[PDB]
Amino acid sequence: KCVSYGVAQIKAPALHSQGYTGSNVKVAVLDSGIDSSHPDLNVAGGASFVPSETNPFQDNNSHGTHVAGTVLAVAPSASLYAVKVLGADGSGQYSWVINGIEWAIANNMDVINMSLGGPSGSAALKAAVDKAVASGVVVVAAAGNSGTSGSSSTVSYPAKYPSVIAVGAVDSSNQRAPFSSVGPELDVMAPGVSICSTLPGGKYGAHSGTCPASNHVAGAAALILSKHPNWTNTQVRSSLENTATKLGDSFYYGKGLINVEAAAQHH
Ligand SMILES: [Cl-]
Ligand code: NA
Ligand code: NA
Repeated sequence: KCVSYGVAQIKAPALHSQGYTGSNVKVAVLDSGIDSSHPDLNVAGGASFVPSETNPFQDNNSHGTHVAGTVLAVAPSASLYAVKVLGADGSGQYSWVINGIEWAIANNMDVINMSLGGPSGSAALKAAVDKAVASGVVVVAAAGNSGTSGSSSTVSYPAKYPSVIAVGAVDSSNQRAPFSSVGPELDVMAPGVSICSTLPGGKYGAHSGTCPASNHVAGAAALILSKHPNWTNTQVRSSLENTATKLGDSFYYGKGLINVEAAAQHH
């Protein structure tokens, strides 16, 4: 298949070898669904809020299935939930996403991954992610793939909301990917170039984006909570941000590349 490096790059193998693989951590993938038929994917539960696509365990896009593979690669023992808020074409309404956030809160998810976003949000979308973080959920989002706009932030919503961890993409050499959105909202980087993960119908394929980068961070959160089940979302986020491997300027790199090994020992 594609060969990939991302799991090693964030130093997840260190935690796996100590017995920390994300067991009893609930991770909600708010995406195009998850193909649970994939032999490498073990999905704990699901809900679809896409009214024309009723099966959250069928992914007609393939984006949600790629997210799942990357999260389970980082946190093999995580309980993954398929929250379908995006259709086949990869687009959804903000009300579908809000319904998936509400579902994640109600069902005691530890982590939300939103591998999505647009250039504008809404009060109702901000209320939803703010409410999830108030409830103690770790919320992670792709920073966006809008490159640079001189002085302007190009970070998408929901990542642009202070409550949400905003993740940009680096390559295997820790260089910012030219597509990775920029701005003071940027928190951390993770592997986002040619990420090999699961695709529907038992396949594998590489994808580049801030979405695969956010998937590494959602996984890292689950590893941390499988060592520190007592930690608040506040402590989880602070551990990832404060032990990041410093790279370039924060506008481009935030705090740098997540190091889940370091994060799992933060004091
Ligand atoms: Cl369907
Ligand atoms: Na399966
Ligand atoms: Na944010």
